[PDB]
Amino acid sequence: GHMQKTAFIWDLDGTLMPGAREVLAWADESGIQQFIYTHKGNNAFTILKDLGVESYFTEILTSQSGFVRKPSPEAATYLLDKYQLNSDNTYYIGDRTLDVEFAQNSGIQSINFLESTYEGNHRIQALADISRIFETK
Repeated sequence: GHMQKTAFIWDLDGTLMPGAREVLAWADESGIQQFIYTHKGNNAFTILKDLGVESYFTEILTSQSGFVRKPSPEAATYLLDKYQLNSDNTYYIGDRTLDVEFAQNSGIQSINFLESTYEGNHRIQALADISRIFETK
């Protein structure tokens, strides 16, 4: 509960997703702004519609976006000014070391299943640890 201006970011590469509709629903009512970025095309929107979860993400960037390759802080600096968000209160949801290289560059946080030696990266073991993070100081 409560939840300040906080933002969430997903991908469409493996991270409809048996276990995610929990966290999606929690985050949605919590007034977090979810987003996506992936290399996948304008079909991302259509797949999201198909699966019934399109509205669970404020904006879904795609190959259309044209933004730089990882590390690409460009794409997060967009996401901030889109709705006046805070990098330090945006929590990406990754699986990789690379999912923390760009995080550092942007000055944004990550919630990733492995440590990557960064003061903004939270280790986890399942998607349901996301809700715990905001529930234990």
